[PDB]
Amino acid sequence: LEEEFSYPPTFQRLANQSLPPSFKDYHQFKAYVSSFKANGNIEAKLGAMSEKVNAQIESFDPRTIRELELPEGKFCTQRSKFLLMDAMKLSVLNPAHEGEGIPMKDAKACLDTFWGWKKATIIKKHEKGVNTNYLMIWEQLLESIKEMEGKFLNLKKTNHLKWGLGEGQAPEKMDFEDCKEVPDLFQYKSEPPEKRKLASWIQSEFNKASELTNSNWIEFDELGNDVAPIEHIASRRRNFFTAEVSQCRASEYIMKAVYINTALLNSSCTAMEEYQVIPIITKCRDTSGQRRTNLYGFIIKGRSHLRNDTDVVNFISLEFSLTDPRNEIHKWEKYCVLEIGDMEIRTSISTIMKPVYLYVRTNGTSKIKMKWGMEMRRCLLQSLQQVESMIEAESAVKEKDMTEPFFRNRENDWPIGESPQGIEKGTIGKVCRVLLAKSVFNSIYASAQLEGFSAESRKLLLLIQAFRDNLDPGTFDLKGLYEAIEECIINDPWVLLNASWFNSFLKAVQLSMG
Amino acid sequence: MDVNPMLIFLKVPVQNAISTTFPYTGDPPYSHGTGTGYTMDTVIRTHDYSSRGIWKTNSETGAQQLNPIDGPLPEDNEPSGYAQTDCVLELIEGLDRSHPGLFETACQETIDAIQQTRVDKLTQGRQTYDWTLNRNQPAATALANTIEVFRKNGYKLNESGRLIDFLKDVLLSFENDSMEVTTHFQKKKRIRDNKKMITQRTIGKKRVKLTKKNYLIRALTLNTMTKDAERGKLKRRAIATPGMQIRGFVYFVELLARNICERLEQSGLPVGGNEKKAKLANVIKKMMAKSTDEELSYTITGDNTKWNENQNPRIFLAMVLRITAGQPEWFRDLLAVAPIMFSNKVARLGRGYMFESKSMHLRTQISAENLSDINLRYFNEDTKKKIEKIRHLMVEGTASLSPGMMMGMFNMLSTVLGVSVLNLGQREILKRTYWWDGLQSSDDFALIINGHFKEDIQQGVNHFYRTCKLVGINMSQKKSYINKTGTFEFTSFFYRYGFVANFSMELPSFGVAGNNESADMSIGTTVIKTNMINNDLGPATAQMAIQLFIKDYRYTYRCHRGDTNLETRRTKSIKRLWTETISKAGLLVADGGPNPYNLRNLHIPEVCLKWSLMDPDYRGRLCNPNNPFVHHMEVESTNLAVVMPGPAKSLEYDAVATTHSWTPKRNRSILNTNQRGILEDERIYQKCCQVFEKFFPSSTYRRPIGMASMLDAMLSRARIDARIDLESGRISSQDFSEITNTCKAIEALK
Amino acid sequence: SGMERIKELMEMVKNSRMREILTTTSVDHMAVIKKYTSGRQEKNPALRMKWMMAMKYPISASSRIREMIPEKDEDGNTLWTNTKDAGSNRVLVSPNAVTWWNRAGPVSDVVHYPRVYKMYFDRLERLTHGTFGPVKFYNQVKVRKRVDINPGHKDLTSREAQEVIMEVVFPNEVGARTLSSDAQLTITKEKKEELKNCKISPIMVAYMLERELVRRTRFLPIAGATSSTYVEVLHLTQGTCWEQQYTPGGEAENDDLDQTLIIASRNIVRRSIVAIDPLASLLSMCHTTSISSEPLVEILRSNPTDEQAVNICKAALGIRINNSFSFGGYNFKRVKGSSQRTEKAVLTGNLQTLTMTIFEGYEEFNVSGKRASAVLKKGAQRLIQAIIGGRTLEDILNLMITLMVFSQEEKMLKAVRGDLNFVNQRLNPMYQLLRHFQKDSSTLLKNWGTEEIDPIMGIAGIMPDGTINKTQTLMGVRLSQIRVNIDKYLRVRNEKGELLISPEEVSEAQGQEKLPINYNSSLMWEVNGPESILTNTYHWIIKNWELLKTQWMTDPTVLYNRIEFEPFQTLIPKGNRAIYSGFTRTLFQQMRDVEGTFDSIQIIKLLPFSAHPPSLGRTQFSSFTLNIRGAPLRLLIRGNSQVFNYNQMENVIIVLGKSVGSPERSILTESSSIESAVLRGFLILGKANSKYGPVLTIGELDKLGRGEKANVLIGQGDTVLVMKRKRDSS
Amino acid sequence: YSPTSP
RNA sequence: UAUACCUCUGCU
RNA sequence: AGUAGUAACAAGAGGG
Ligand SMILES: [Zn+2]
Repeated sequence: LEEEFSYPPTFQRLANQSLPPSFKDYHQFKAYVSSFKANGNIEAKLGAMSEKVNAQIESFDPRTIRELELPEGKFCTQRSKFLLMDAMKLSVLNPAHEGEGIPMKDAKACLDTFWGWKKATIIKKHEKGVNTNYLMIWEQLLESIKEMEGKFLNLKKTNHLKWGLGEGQAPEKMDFEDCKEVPDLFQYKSEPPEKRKLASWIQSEFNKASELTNSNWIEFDELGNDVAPIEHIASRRRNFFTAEVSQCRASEYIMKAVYINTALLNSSCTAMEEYQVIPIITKCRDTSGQRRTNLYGFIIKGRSHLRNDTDVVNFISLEFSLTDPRNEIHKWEKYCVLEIGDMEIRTSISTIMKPVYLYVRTNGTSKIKMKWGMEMRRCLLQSLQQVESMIEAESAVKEKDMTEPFFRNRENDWPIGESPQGIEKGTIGKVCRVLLAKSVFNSIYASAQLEGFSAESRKLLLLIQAFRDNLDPGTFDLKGLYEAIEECIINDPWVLLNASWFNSFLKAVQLSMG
Repeated sequence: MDVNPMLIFLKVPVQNAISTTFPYTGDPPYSHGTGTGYTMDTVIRTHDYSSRGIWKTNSETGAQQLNPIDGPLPEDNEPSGYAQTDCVLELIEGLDRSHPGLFETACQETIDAIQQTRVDKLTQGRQTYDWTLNRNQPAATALANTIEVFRKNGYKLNESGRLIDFLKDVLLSFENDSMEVTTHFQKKKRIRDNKKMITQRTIGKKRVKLTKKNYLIRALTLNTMTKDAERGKLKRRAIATPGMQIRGFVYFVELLARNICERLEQSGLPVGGNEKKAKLANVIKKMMAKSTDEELSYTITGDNTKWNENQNPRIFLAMVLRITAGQPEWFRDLLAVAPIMFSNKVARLGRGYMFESKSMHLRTQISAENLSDINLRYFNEDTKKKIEKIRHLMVEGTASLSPGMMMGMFNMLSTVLGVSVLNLGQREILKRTYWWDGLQSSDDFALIINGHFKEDIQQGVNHFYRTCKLVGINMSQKKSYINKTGTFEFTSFFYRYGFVANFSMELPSFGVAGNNESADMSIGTTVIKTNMINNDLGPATAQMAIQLFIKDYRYTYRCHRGDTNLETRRTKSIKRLWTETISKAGLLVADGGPNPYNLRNLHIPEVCLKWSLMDPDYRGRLCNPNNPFVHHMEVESTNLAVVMPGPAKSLEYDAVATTHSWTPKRNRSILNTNQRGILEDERIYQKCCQVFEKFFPSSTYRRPIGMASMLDAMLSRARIDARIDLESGRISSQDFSEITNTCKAIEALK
Repeated sequence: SGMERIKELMEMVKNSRMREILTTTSVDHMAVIKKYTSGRQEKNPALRMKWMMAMKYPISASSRIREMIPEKDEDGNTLWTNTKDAGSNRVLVSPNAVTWWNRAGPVSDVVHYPRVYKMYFDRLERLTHGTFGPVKFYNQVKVRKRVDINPGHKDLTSREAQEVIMEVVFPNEVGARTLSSDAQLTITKEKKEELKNCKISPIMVAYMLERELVRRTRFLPIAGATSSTYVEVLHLTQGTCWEQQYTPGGEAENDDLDQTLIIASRNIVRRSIVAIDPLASLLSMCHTTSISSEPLVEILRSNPTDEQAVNICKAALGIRINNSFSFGGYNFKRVKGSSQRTEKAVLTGNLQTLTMTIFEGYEEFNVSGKRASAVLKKGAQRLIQAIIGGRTLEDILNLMITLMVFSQEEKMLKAVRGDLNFVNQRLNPMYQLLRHFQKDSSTLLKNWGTEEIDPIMGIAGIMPDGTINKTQTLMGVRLSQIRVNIDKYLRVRNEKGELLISPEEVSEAQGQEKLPINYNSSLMWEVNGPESILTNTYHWIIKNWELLKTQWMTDPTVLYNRIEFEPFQTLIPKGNRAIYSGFTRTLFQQMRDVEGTFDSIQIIKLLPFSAHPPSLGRTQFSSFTLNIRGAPLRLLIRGNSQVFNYNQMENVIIVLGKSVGSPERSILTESSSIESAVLRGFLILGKANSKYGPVLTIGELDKLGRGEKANVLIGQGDTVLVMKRKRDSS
Repeated sequence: YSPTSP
C-alpha cells in the first residue's frame, strides 16, 4: 500500500521557473515554505513602503459636489423601433380578443375606415437617403395591400425596396490572400460613438408615457380561484394595480413592442428570403367596454438569415402621425416623412381639418433585441412590486391593509416631478405609472451607456443617502467616480435624460438641506 | 410638469427604492465580432501592473515571462502586482493559527477525494479548451479526445479509471518530442450520376506530428473570448477558458480552497445568497459585541480593482505549499501542478480581425496567428500599438501571460488570500487603537473597522489598504466608499439596518426558460415562489406574475386554451383534445387547459395538481412511459436545467415525466464543417451505451466501475442471466443453448 | 427472454466500427464516451426556444414515432418527418405530434404513479387538508436559518439511500454491501411493496426515491414555525408585513410538539414573573394559548415533557409533574434539582466513541426496586452520594451497579473493556454500559476508588471485594437499612415547604419554535418573539405619544407603571431592571428640573426602562443591555443604535431595522445646547473645550466638584463638555 | 376602480 | 465576367 | 441607406 506522484524532468524544469525571483529550485522554495515562520514581515515592508501608497478619506458633503457634465454635439434623435407619442391610429370596433383575427385582414379593415387619402409628397427628407425610394415603397405597399388575396403579403424585390432594406450591402467575403494588396483595406471603424446633446423631446415623451388613457391595453390571463384569505387580499390589491397599469400609456407601448417583436421574430425565422409585410396592430378595451382593433402603420421585413444573436434584420417602418416633423426636425434625423392624406376630426362642437403624415424610416433589430421586446410585460412587475412594497411597508406600521387608503385617499404622496412652481407630488397610482414608464423606457432604450450610467451613478446616490442618514460618508477618489459616470453619457436620449434627472435631484436635495 | 422618477428619493431612502436603479428589463450589452482587441488589452495591462518585475525566457517554451513578486514595493496607488512572498506566508500562517486543524482536515478531505476520484468526474463541468482541435469543446469530448490521442501515443495509465493516473499521463506527456495528432480536411471527389458528372465534398483525416514546443504551448494554452450579456458596464471585457491538461489539477486545488472556505466565517464562497447575508449579519453582531460604548464603527462598501490581473500563479504556489505543510510530498506536488502551469500559461488571442474596403466593397478575415507576420497599415492607431506590444510576448500564435490571472480561470483560492487579510484585523493581532473584520467573495468585500476615534479609522483603512497592496490586492478608490456602520452594499445586496430587497436583480429570470413545456411550467411557478420568500415579491404582484407567465408560456409554445378563437399551427389539434375531453380542468396548460395556479399552489407540480381532474385516457397518454418524446437520461441529470444569475449553475425542478418532457432539435451547422464526422461517432457511441444498459440497467443510476471490456462484461452478464432465467425460473432448455451459442459466436469474433 | 438483446449485440458486433469500440473501451471509459457530444450547453435557451417554436419541426423524437402516430393528422398537419436529428437516429417532429398522442395515442396504466411521485403528491395532500386562519398585518421579523425543505425525509445518509434504491429498483445488480439498519430494511420492504408492478422508467423511480429519502436543507428567512411542513409554505404564510395563519394537513411530530411546548411555557413564565399576580397571569395565558391550533392546557394534560417552565405550568394547573421514570428495573423519582440535558459523545477505555445524552446539574433521587432502595445525590458525571439498603446484599450490590452506571462518571467509562454490543431490538447506549457491567464489574470496582469515612452507627461501607467495612467504602457509596404546592409568585414547593422549582431558575435560552404558538392573551403582544416586543412597544409609545407626554408631565408614576411595558421588562436582565429604572427615572426628572431642555425622542427611547420599582444606586450607564435571541444587545443612552434609531431623513424610529412609526414633525425642529437625561447628576453643555482640562472616562466623573466642568468620552467616539449640576432630582 | 389624474 | 437556378446551414 | 458601437451585421459555405 503506497501512493506516488513525481515531476518528470520537463515539468520539473517548469516548476523551477515558476517561483519567486530569489529561488533557484523548486525543492528549495518548497523548503522555504515548509519552514517559514513570520517575524514581522508585514510590519517591516509596511515601514519600507512609500507613504504615498495610502487611501485618504475625503469626507462627502452633497452640498459641495457639482452636477454631472452632459456632452455637447448635434441633438439626439429618436431611435425607438416605433413611434411613441407621435403615433396615430386607424381603428375599427371589433369584439375580437387580444390577439385574434388575421393581421392583414384586420389591417385592411382599419384602412377601409379612412378616406381622404392623397397623392403622397415628401415634406421632410431623410438627408442621408434616396427619398424617392421611400415614396415609391409606400405606393408599392399600398397597391400590394389592395391586390392581396391570402393570410400573408410578400412584396416583390423592387429597386427602391432593395435599397431601403440593404439588399446586397454586405461586402463580399474573400480570402486574405486574394485581397491582401488592396490600398484601402482597413480594419472596421471602431471609434467610440459620436456624442449628442440632450433634447426636449425625450422628457416630453416620458411625461406622455406616464399618463392615463381611455383604453385597457393589457388583458390578463386567468388565475386559479382564491382560497386563502391572503389570496383574496391579493386580488383586491391586484384590482387597483390592474386598472392603473392597463390604462397607462406605457402599457400601450408595451403591447406595440410585444406585437412587433413577436411578429418580426416569427417572420424572420420562417420567411427568411421574403420581404414580408407586418401590420402594426393592437387590440384594446375602452373604459366604455368596447373592444377595438388599432392600426398604427406597417413594417416591411427584409431578408432575415439571422445566425448570431446580434445579426441584423433590416426593416422599413411606415407609421401614421398627425405630428408635423418640421416643428422638431432634429427629432426625425433618420426618418423620411410623407404627407399622405387629410382627415376630418371631431372636437367639442367643430370639425377640424388636419393633414395625415407617414413617418418612414429604415431600421434594424436582432434576435436578442426581439427576444427582450417580446418579454416587455415584465416591466409591469418592476413598477408594481416597488409600489406594493411601499403599500406593505405602511401596512406593517399601521397594522392594517393600507391598499384601499393609498389608492382612494390622497393623504400619502411622493415627489415625482417639477413645474415652474416647484416640486410636484403624486399619488401611489401616479408613482406606479411613472415607475412603469421608467421601466418601459429602459426596455425601449436599452444601451451599454444606460448599464454603465445606472451602476456607477448608483454609488453616488448611495453616498448622498449616507450623508442624509447622518452616517458621515467618505470617498477615496470621488473624481474617478464622476469620470466613471460621465464616461457613459455619450449619445443616447434616455441616458442623457437620466443624467439630467440626477442633476435635478441633486439640486433639489441641496435646497431642502442648506 | 416634467416627470422625474429620481425625485422619489427625496422621500424614499435609496435602499428602499433601489429597484428603480436597475434597468434589467432591456437586452444587456453584447459584443459583435472579435474579442482579440480585449485579450490584448488584458495581456498588456497585466504586464504594465507588473512591469518593474524581472523578465526571463523559458527553457521549455521560449516565452518571455515577467515575474513581479518580491519586486520593488509600489510608490503610487495605481494597480500593482508586486506581491511579497513573505507577507503572503505571514497572512496564511495567521490563518493557520486562528483556525487550528482547518488546514489539516482540509488537506485530509482533499487526500480522500484524490484517492477516490475517477476519470469520469471531468465529464462534468463547463466547456474546456481542446488542444486536439484548438477550439472549445464540451468537457466530456475534450476528455475523450485527449485520452484518445494519449492512447495513440504511449500514455495509458488512466486505464485504471482513477483520475490521479490520468494526471500522471498528462505530466508524462510533456516528455514526448513527436506527439501525433489527427486532423480533418475536405477532399473533393468526382462521381458519375444517371448522366453527368458532379463534384462531391468529402472529409479525410491526416496525421500530424508536433514539436516538443508545439504540444507544450498547446497544453499551456487558455482560450479567450468576450463575456456577453454583462450588466452594469459600458465596455466589454475578455474572459478565458482552461484546457484539458490543467483542468484535473485545477479541480483538486479548488477542492482544497473550497474546503478551506467552507469553514471560514469571513468567506462569502461557496454559500448561497441567504447564507451570505447571515454571515454578514454575524460579523456585525460580533463587531458590536466586542466593542465598548466609547468606540466607533465604519463600514467600507468595497471593490478591488483589476482583481484577476494582479493575482499571481507564483503566489498561489506559495499558498498551496504553506496550506499543505506537513502533508505527503506527493499530495503537495500534485496540487502544485496547476499554479505552475498557470505561471507558464499562454493565451490564445482569439478570432483575429476583419478588414473592409469601401472602394472595392469586400471583406476578409485574418487569424490572430497572422498578427506576428502582417503589415500594420490595415489597423487603426490603438490596435496597431496593441500589436506592437503583443509581438514581444507572442509565441507560436499565442501570447505569453506569466503574471496575473484572467477571469474564468480560477475560482476560490484568491478569496482565501483576501480573507487572510480580513483575519489579520483581530484585536489580539493588531493590538492598536483599531481593528476590523468583514466578509469577502472574489473582488467584492465589506469591511467593518472599529476604533476609539475617527482618526483611528483612517489608520485602519491605510493599514488594511497597504497590507492588501503588499499581496497584490488593489482596493478601488473610485468605487469603494466608507460610512458609519449601519448601511453598506455587498454583491448587490443592500443593507439598511438589516438587508432589504433587490427584486429587479431577478427580473430577467421571470419568463419562459426555454427547456420544454414541462420544465418551464415548474421553473416559472418556482421563480415566483422563491422571490416571494427571498426578495419581497408581494402577493398582488406575484399573482400578476403568474398571469403574465401563463400568457408568455401560452404564446411561446402556441398552447392557448382549447376554447380560444386564436389561430396557430396547434389550435386545431388542441381544439380536438378540448371537445373530446370531459374534465377540462385536468388538461395541462400545454394541452389547452386552464391555469390552476394561485399563491397557495406554486410549489405543487402541474401534473400532480391536476391528477384528480384528468380524463383517465388523457392521463394514460400524457404519462405513457413508452412515448417517443422523452430523452431517458441519467438519474444525476434528471429534472436539471441550466440557468445564469456566478459562472453557470444547474437548476433542479420538480415535474412529472410526460410527453411534454421533450428536447428541441440539435444545432446542425457542424454538417458544413470538417468536424461533420463527430455526429456519427456520437451516433455509434450512443447505441453502444444503449445496448450495455440492457445488460446493466443500473448504469443509468450509478456509473459502473471496471477495467474489463464493455463487450466482455455484457457477455459475462448474458451467460449468467440465461443461467438463472432457466435453472430456477421460466425459460426453456433449448433457449439456454440458443443464447450461449450466440455468446460463443460473439466471443469468436473477438 | 433475454433473446432479442443478445441477438442485437451480435448484429452490432458484426460491424467493425462497433466491435472496435465495444472491445477497446473499458467499462470505466464508457462513462466518458456516453457523454461524447458535439452539442454545447445552450447559453440562451429562452431565446432559442422562441426562435425554434416558430419552426415547423423543432422537436426531436425516437424514430419509432413513425410507426406509432400517423404522418399526417385529420387536419392535414405533418406530425413527423424523416430528417434525423444531429448526432442521433431521432427524427425532427412537430408539436402537433405531442398533441395527437395526448388525444389519440396509446393509453397506459399509471394509477400507481402517485406512489412513485409521493414526494410531490404529499405536498398536495398537506395543502388540500390544510386550514386557513386570518391574516394579521404587522412588521414581520425573519431570521435567516438553515431548515429542512424535504418534508417526510425518512432520514438517511446518501450512501444508505443508494443501497435502498439499488435493492428496490436494481435488485440483481447490487454491490457487495448489505442493508445495515432496521430503517433501511423496513423502507426497502415497504418501497418494494408499494412500487410493485408500476409500469414506469426505473430511472424515474431511482430519481424520486433519491429526492424523497435524503434530508435536504437551505438557508431561508423564516418567521414563526421552522418545521419542514411550515417551511414548505413560506410563500403562502408570510410576507413583508403580514402573517397568514395556516395549519398543514397531517399531525405534528412529537419532537416538534415538545420543542415548542417548552418555548411556550418559558415565555409564559417569563411574562408572568413581571406581572403583579404571576400565578393569575400564568393561568390566564395557559387557557388562552394554543400550539398548532391545539389548546395548551390539553397538551400539558397529556404531554410527559420534564422541564422547569413546563412543570411550573403543570403545577399551576394541578396536574402531576413528570417527576419520575424507571431504569435498570428500579424507579427513579427526582426530589431536588433539575435535569439540564446535553447530547454529547465520549470515549471509553476501549477507545470506542458513543453518542450519549449526558445530564447536568445537581440532582437528588429517591430510588426503589422492590428489594432495594437508595437516596441518590448526583452531579454532572459525578456520584456525590448513594445511601443504599435492601433485603439482601446481592440486591444492594445490583442497585449499586445501576447507580454507578447512572452516574456517568469518567471512572466507570475508562474501566470498560472490549466493545459494547447488545440486543432484535437493540437497546440504547445507557443500557449498553449497564448490561456490560451487570455481567462483569471487576475493573469497575478496582478503578472506582475508595474513601475513608467516620464510623457512624447504622452506616457501613462496602469495599471492591464485596466485604462490609465500617470506615472504608467505595467512593460515594454508603450502605444502611409527592404532593406539590405553588404560591402567588410561581415558587413550587413540597409538603415540607422546600423549594423544588423557582421561576428565576428557568433557562434564559430562547430559540425559534418548530410549530406556531398563538397566545391569544391581552398580556402578550400580537407576535411571538423578543424583536416583536421591542417594535410593538415603541410603536405603542408613538401612537399614544400625546397622551403619554402629558402623563409624563403631570402624573409620571402612573406612566412608569403601565402594563404595556411589562413584556419589554422580560428582555432586561433581572438584576439590571431596578438600577436601570433608577437611572432612567432620575434622568427624566432632571429633564423636568432643568427647564428648556426637553427631548421627546430621548423620553420615548428610555420610557420602557421605567417599569420596575427603582433602586437608589448612583451608578452610571452609557447603555442598557437587552437580551435578544440569546445575544446581549446594547441600547445606547446618547444617540442612535441598532435597538433604537431615529432617522431624520425619513422621520421614522427604526427598531432592529424595522420602521416603528413617525414621530410628530415638531420633534425634527427641536434642540437645545444642554442635554439633560444622559448622565446622572451632570449636564452635557456642548462640544469639548480644552480650557477645562484633559478628557475623562465616565467612570472617572466622581472626582469632579459640584459645579466644575470637564471633558468626557461619552460614547461613539464623541468627546463632550460636562458640568456637574448642583441640586439633584427626585 | 377607475384611476384618475389631474 | 455576368445572369438564372440548385444544395447545406440560423448558438458550433 | 440602416442597424449598431471599441467590431461587427448588412447572409455564410458549396454545386470552381
Ligand atoms: Zn392567452
